[PDB]
Amino acid sequence: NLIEVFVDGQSVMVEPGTTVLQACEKVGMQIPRFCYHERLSVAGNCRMCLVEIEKAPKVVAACAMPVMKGWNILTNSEKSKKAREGVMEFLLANHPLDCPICDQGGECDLQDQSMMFGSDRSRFLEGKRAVEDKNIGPLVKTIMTRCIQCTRCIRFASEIAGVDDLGTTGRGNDMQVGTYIEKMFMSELSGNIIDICPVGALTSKPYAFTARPWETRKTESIDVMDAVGSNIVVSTRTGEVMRILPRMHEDINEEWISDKTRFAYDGLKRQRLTQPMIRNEKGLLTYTTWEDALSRVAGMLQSFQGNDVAAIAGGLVDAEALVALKDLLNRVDSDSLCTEEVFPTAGAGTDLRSNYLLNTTIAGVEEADVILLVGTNPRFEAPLFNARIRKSWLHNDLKVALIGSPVDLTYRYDHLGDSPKILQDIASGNHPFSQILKEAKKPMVVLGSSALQRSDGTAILAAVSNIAQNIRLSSGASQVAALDLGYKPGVEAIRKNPPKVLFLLGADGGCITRQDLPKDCFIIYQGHHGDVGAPMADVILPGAAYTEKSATYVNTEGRAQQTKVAVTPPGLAREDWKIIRALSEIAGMTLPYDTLDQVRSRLEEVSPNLVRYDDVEGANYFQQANELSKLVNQQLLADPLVPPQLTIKDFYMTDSISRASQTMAKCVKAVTE
Amino acid sequence: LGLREIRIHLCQRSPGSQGVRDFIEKRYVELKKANPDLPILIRECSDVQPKLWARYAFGQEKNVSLNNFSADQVTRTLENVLS
Amino acid sequence: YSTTRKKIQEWVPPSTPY
Amino acid sequence: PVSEVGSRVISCDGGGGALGHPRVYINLDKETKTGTCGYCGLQF
Amino acid sequence: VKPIFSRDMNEAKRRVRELYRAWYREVPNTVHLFQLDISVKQGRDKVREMFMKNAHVTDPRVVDLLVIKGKMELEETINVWKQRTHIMRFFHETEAPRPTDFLSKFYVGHDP
Amino acid sequence: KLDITTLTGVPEEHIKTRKVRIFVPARNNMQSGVNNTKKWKMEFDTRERWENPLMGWSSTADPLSNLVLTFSTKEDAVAFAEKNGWSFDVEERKVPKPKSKSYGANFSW
Amino acid sequence: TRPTIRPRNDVVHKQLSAFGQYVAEILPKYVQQVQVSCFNELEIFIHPDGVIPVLTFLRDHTNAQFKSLADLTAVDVPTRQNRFEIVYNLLSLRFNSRIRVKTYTDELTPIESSVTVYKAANWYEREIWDMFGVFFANHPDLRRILTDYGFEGHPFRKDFPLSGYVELRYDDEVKRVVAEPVELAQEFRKFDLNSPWEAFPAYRQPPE
Ligand code: SF4
Ligand code: SF4
Ligand code: FES
Repeated sequence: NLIEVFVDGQSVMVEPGTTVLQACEKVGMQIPRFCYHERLSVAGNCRMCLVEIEKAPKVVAACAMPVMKGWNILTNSEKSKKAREGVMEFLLANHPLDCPICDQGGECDLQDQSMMFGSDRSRFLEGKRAVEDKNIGPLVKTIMTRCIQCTRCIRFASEIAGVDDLGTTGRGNDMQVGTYIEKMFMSELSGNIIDICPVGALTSKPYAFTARPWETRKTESIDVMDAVGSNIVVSTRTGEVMRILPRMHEDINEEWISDKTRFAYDGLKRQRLTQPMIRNEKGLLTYTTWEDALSRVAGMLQSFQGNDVAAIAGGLVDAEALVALKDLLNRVDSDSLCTEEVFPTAGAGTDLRSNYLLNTTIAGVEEADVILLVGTNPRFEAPLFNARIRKSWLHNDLKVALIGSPVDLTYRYDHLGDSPKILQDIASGNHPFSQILKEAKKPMVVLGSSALQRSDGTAILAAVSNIAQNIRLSSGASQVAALDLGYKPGVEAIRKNPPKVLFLLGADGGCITRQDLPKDCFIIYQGHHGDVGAPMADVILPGAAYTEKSATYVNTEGRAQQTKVAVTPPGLAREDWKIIRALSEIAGMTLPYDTLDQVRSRLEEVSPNLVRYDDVEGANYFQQANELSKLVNQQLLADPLVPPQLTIKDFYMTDSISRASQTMAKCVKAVTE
Repeated sequence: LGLREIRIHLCQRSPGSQGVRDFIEKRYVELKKANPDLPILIRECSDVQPKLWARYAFGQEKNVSLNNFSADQVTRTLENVLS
Repeated sequence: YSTTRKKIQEWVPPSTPY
Repeated sequence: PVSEVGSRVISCDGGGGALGHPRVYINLDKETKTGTCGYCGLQF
Repeated sequence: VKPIFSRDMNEAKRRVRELYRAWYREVPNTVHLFQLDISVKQGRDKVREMFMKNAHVTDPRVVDLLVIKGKMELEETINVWKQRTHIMRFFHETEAPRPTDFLSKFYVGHDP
Repeated sequence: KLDITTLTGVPEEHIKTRKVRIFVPARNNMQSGVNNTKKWKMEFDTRERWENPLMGWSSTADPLSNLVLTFSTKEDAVAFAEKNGWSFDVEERKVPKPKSKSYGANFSW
Repeated sequence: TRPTIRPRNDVVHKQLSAFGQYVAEILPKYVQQVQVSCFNELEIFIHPDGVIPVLTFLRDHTNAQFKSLADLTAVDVPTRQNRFEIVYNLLSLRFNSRIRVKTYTDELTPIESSVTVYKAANWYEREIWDMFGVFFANHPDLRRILTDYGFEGHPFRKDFPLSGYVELRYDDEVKRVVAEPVELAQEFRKFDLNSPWEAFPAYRQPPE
């Protein structure tokens, strides 16, 4: 049951209803547009989409009327064309002569629409209105005047960011999309509007003026600031990154991107590892040849073959580096597979893979009929996911619940109490909430990574799983990658003090304690910033950032897609793993691989599910079997459960790269002042 | 105690996998209860022939290929697994 | 001559011991 | 250099009739104003 | 499907051997007439090497096409087309050495 | 497997130690346009590009960084690189899912 | 619709059309199609084996006294089962008019040389040979022109970098100019001018 409809000539068995615009989109012919935007909302303003009915005398907005009953529509009909010229002259009647300076100038949609359709002669002959700027935050550079009131951005704010601070104001001309009152508009999706804004009326200050669109090369890859793994188009003006933009992908970001990630690159430019730096006799860091340093430690770590030596990854690194370091750790007799997050491992969620997986696809989240948040507030760790659940929140009336925090998510949701309390109670169906959890179709249990530490992480996991068991009975970065390859405990809790720790990035865990240092001050530091880990570490190894490396990263869903090369390492630094493939070769325990692709073949042994970059699906261990697998432990719990972030300013700084950022510092200064 | 780790691979749809698929829903928890010790990673990898892997301190690795073996046979090589 | 100052401005190890 | 008086919106071109910067409309009086490239501010 | 020259391999291999005869015998004349100071042997060896460069090609027509592109060069050196520069070009003598060892490359540059 | 490596004068290095990366290009997201999105192209991997000691120019070593080629079909592209004996990284066309839209759903209640 | 747009005569379009039909019937063992570019340029196709016989008649009278090749162009295209796409302009004098036959060719199949049929094509065989891989059979002497000596790889291959893979420079230690890999400064900045929004509804292929 789907209606036939004629695009200009040929018949098309179009889906029932659906807008004329979507019909021609289906035939692929493209109507001129502005205010409309899928992944947003339809609106009748900006009637640049007018098209002519096969018979009905007057044109109608293309994104308005759904197609039906064998309609024919002449997109190329002359009356349509006169209509479009008609509108375009009006839009250009006031947009200021700013093309050379407006930063949108390379690809502003308004230009191209002016070329393809708009009449070339001007025939306005009076005076343009122009208006004062409205300052808004550290980021967006509002200029207005170039504003054309496709409300768009407000439809962005009210319907996705969820903030409704900004809005239209006034009537006729003088009406303005600027928010009344000086108050600053900060939000986590504030960055994406710089993408969404039709023209140059809103463009990113940090990137401003720096470059022009026809110039930059546009590499495709994925974000690393989050393990969410959203697709992106990094853009570089020759040998140097210029600006980041989202690259649409249905399973994750879908045309959107975060915000901390959007401005994350800026930190790369500042302080960064360049040459190896030995401690001098004075204890000062001092620049050194790459060769003498690597040979030095290469001989140094042989004495302690067996245990002793203890490599320590950061929170950002690095699939190829982990396989390489893995063979570094098995060719040596004993080893320390130590991540950073204090993630519990007894009862083994790792071996079954699925327990650390987010079982439903995030693409599947809109299908779930209830969500059970645990401690962590999603916006400050999986912002895209927060966008996803909000998206369905409008699409569906489905329930959600906090278990538990006072955190300010944009939408209505039930708030609970304390960990063992509300958790084990609903687990034992003591909570009324357990009932609604019972009648719910495809229930979703959202447990944050932050909640797992909290002194007794294992207890919380056991409690939440029970809830999973009940529903079934009733019926009706640097993280997921390692667990795809079993580097548990991951926690530094193995110690047992082990001499000669080997940081991949001590900028994160070096804040903790240097307790092994009096026993052994020596710490190889393979970072890419002088932050935290470098000062308290002998022997420094310069290393590549994520833009350079081909190395894959795993989506929390378990999708394991890779970043592509962009701008090469800044100085003497090499790609991280390659230093290790050098090291093993020096030790005499040369590893079987050498090329990136040979060692992709080594993922093709040690996993080999990573070598399926977009393929989340698996045989699944089944939740009941995992439950039985964990059933033999069980231990004492406690009420409190507070997510790490809470405030947004807390969100602005996490990994060392973000604190190397100028602009993020400007933002944390901004919200605080 | 030479083995440090052990791993196993299993496509979800090749028939030769099910004789090992059947091995996991039931024998597995019995194994972990019998094996508190070294890691026993399981994977859903769609390699057409399910496999078996075993670490040493040496870094040398057991590599047991299998084809459509009964789960009890899986258990057999698994008991052939030793120190 | 070269124009537009610098690039990476890489950080260096502190003078103070440990 | 000193800002021109205004009340309120007014033209700028950088003073070169088809020789200056392309015409624009600064829009301020008592407030400091503009601008394109011409510094011709309208603080008055 | 139209063959260029010889049908099937071996029929083309004889061509190439003929070509080696021609090149080899011509070489001392090349060193003489061009006043090349390469060791008279070296050119011969280098010829043999260039002949080893495609010593794994296995397609039908591609090899005869290879002797087409092989004729023109002796065709040029015999006509004194090309020159001392142009014929000395093969020895890559001005190049800085580039070891293929992983670690060696590893110290030197960012590499692929 | 019509290998033509001998016929092309290309140095072995660049039929070997680098890879093509076939894909259909993503829409520039600043744009609302769709035209440039379609049709496969055959970008190569990036290599090193430093800086001129004088004037600061982005001096560059690799023979063929800027090369890029359109196509009508992916199979044709893969086969193309195969004729060249090229290493490759084919990627899926990722057409957006069709979506429901309704001006009146905005006015449910 | 007068001052700017070209008038485009119907008449010529007629005569070329009918004449295209005329040849289409006279010798249809090989004329795949006789499309007329609307701005009055006829252009029949040819099966690659069929080059000599067609062109031969193309000099031979009926009306096709199209003497003198204007050119032997070799358009390239990476797609297609056979990439290189050869083209022959031709001119008839007494009826003062031009046509343009053309074929197609594998990277490896040796199409025959057409030097005998159009007479002044000896230089072109050498051209396309050294600007492409394509070989012409029964050609007295293909050899390089428009290149250096060695050089090897054909240019105009639609791939193949404009900066090539080599460079000469004079080197005093050996006192001689010598080849060496490009080391190019400034790098060919590569703009991507091409833009969204199809400009040409009148064309634009079916989405398929
Ligand atoms: S961006 Fe605004 S100002 Fe700059 S060109 Fe496009 S329209 Fe004119
Ligand atoms: S804000 Fe962006 S979208 Fe809303 S009107 Fe000004 S330009 Fe158009
Ligand atoms: S989108 Fe149809 S009116 Fe603007």
